Amino acid sequence: VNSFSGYLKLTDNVYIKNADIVEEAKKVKPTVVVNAANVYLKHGGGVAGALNKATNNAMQVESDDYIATNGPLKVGGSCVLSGHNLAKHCLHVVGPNVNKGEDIQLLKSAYENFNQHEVLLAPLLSAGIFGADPIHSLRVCVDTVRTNVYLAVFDKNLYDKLVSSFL
Ligand SMILES: O=C(c1cn[nH]c(=O)c1)N1CC[C@@](CF)(C(=O)O)C1
Repeated sequence: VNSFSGYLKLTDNVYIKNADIVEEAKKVKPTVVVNAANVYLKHGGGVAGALNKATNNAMQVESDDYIATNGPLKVGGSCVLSGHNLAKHCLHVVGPNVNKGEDIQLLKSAYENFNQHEVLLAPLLSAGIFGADPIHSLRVCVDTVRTNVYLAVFDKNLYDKLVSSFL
């Protein structure tokens, strides 16, 4: 038993809700919140900008130190950093950004990072400003992640489309 509430169960291990991931994280304090990161951990917009804003820019400060030490992430890769006031940990995961021409097949590699964590609150990778089809992203998620994932979808309209079209 865990503290996630109001989720629709899609599969044995994948759950989905129309929610703002920032507010969801603030209430649940999950062990892991996933950020839709880029390789530079520049949290300007989308989910990343919103999560970082909710940390009063502490996520960005920590991220800049991480990059200065380690260099950029790989597309499809991840790193674990602090969850600040939102979660114990933040798993920064880099999905491919279609608006940069990145290979969509890397989306499966990105979701594989979730399997290193037993339970996660997450957005749909490569959705939103990353330019992928959220329905494809949901399919890859279900077919790749084996751990328990609670997906927050900010847009009510997209949420309804994702549920109604789910196979
Ligand atoms: O991750 C986010 C997000 C969350 N909060 N603020 C943001 O700008 C972006 N996504 C993924 C797809 C999205 C709609 F395009 C949705 O979830 O409905 C937005």
